[PDB]
Amino acid sequence: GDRVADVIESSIGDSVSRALTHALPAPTGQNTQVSSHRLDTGKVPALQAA
Amino acid sequence: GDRVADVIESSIGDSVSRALTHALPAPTGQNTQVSSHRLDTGKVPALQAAEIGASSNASDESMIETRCVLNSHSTAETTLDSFFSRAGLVGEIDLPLKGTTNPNGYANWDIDITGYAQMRRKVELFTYMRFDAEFTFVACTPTGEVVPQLLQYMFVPPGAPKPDSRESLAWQTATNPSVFVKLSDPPAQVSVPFMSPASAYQWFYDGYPTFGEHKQEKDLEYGAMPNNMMGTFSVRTVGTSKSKYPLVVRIYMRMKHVRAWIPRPMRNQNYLFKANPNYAGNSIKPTGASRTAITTL
Amino acid sequence: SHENSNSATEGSTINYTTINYYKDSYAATAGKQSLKQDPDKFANPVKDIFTEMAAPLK
Amino acid sequence: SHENSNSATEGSTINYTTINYYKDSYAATAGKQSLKQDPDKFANPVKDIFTEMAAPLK
Amino acid sequence: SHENSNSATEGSTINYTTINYYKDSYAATAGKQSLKQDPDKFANPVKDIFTEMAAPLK
Amino acid sequence: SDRVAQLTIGNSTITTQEAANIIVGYGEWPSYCSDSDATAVDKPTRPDVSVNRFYTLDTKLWEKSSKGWYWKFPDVLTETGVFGQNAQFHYLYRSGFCIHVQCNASKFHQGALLVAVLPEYVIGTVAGGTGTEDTHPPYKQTQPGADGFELQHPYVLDAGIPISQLTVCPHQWINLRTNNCATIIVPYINALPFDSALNHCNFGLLVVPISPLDYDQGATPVIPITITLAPMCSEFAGLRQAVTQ
Ligand SMILES: Cc1nc(-c2ccc(OCCCCCN3CCN(c4ccnc(N)c4)C3=O)cc2)no1
Repeated sequence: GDRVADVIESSIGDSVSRALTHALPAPTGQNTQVSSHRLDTGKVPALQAA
Repeated sequence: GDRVADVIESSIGDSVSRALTHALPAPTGQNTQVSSHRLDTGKVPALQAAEIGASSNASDESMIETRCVLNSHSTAETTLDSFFSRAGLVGEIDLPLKGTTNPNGYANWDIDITGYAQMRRKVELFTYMRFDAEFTFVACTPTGEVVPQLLQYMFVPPGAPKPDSRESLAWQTATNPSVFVKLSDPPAQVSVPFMSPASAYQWFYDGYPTFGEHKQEKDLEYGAMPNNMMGTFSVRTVGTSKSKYPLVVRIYMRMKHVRAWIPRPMRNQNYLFKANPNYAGNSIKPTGASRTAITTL
Repeated sequence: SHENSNSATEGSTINYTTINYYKDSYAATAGKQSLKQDPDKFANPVKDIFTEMAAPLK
Repeated sequence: SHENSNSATEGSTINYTTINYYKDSYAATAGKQSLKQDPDKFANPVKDIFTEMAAPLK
Repeated sequence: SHENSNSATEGSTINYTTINYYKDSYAATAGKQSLKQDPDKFANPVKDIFTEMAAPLK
Repeated sequence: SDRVAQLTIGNSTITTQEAANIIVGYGEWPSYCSDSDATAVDKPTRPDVSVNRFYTLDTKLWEKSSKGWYWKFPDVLTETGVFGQNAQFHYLYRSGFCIHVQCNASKFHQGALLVAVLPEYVIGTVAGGTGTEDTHPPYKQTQPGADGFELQHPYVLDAGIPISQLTVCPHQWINLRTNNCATIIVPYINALPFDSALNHCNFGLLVVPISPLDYDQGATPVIPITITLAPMCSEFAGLRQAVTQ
């Protein structure tokens, strides 16, 4: 009998693969959408950290 | 009429103590709960900042992997009654036959607990204390022998006539209390109220009692509040002639119905005087022990 | 007991149980105190408290 | 208590509470008295009293 | 009695009756214990018990 | 949010950028006295602006061979402002205090202070060194003024008690890498609702460096320490002629 608590809450016996991602379809390349000019702060896609 | 506005919105006249905290029960130590591993950002109990002057808050659960533990260990013996209500020596009174201290069969003792350091160092952890008490008197010759002798005690409060002899008139004890007792009987023992004008016995007074040009010849009254000098305790061998037997009288105090305030540090140097925190300067021993190398036991 | 409230603890917010014979309550027993604590009065007396997980300085 | 009313205060208009074992009430304890006063018996025993504000002699 | 459960037997599955005056229950009397036994813990602790009449080894 | 702080009481105001949180001594705020606790019958006076504001005492220096200091409150303000010129007239006094300490330095300096508040910090002499010679501390060491007084034996705080246990009181540190100030708020700590302001001295501020100041040549050696403080919820009673001491 599993009467202790550290055995009930245990993560042992996990046959599942936690996947962050998930596949999607792509029969064609992506359709470029329209854009216009923006002059805002905070928003800044160019600056990355590699 | 309070017609202005700065008087209506005023904070003046606030008899309330804004308390951030609030007491809680704890008849037992805390029950350790279960935990598991965590691999997250942001959450980070280990990294504290002690510049704030507050203690840590990390626990066993949030640093390692624990189990469930149902703690039943009481916290009742760390209270103050269970820590202070234990008798100890506070005084001694000698009534010898022929000597130099008190040969004429009487003795006056100024009521002051601060003469033995087992009990002084317990109270000097706190600053203000409010307590009843229970004194106990143990009489005996120097050999420990027990003798058939009668004795009188008399609480002399402040402002009352101190006796100057064994055949004095202050011993009628019409209004003062007193305790007749023999040595063949058990110890005497009586109870005491909180007798101060103030609301607490402060073991530490930073100031002078009086006004004046404080010259060097009147610096012996630094650290003297008369709201603690609770009077005098007199004792004598009853009779008109001197006694056949020497005597010694030991006084034990037991505190009860206690309340304390203001934790503060603890003595580490030997005591020298009374009503005076002085220490020896050329003999400053460390707080504790020592060794040879930080890298080695 | 039809005694007097002469004790020192008259005015405290805890409850005692005692044994007495004389009319003066400062002659009673010590008894049992109420078991309570308040460590945040000496350990975390800060104005703006902070969370365990989240770092203090931000 | 099925004792006798031998005490000295038998006939006073105050109430006591006492402790006794013998049948004779003058062997009882002193006890607690009723807390009362009457300073106007010694300080202002006049026939025609007067007001604080208004002066006496008029 | 409004005393403490300081005794050693606090946690046993038997009942006592005692006499005490101090608040600490390890100062109480011994008293009467509950009359029980379990000889099969020391005499017949076997896994598969057997019958009196029928022989053990079969 | 926890770093930047501002302190506005009275006509005055304080700013600071690299600070820490604020401390409330012994877990509660100042207050005016209750009609139940109080005993005196005379009506007090409560100015509420002329006294409850930031006063600045004196600016010390922190060398490498420094040991420590202390100041007694509220002795520091008995000759300063409408506060002091009320405390001489009257006989009875009640107040709280906010206490702010300054010490700045660059990002190449290092050190740590301890800013503690101890009630009823009696001073004890050395008993002649031998132990037998009874002495007493003079008047300029128990009420040294606003100019402060320097310690000689800081390991025992000049009273037979270690500094290792001074954190049980309301304490803060000034680690020059992290912060540059320490703000402490204190209520009125005494057994009596009112008490004098000239004889009695309710508590003492201490400033003791644990890790010593250090730097390299070419860097600014003068590292001052300034002490700022403000009364709060100040009451007075027993009017009569002015008494210096
Ligand atoms: C009949 C008869 N009655 C008695 C009888 C005798 C004495 C009694 O008072 C006991 C009061 C205990 C007083 C305890 N405190 C409080 C503060 N304080 C000090 C002392 C010195 N310095 C400082 N800083 C503080 C001190 O010592 C009561 C009863 N015995 O015989």
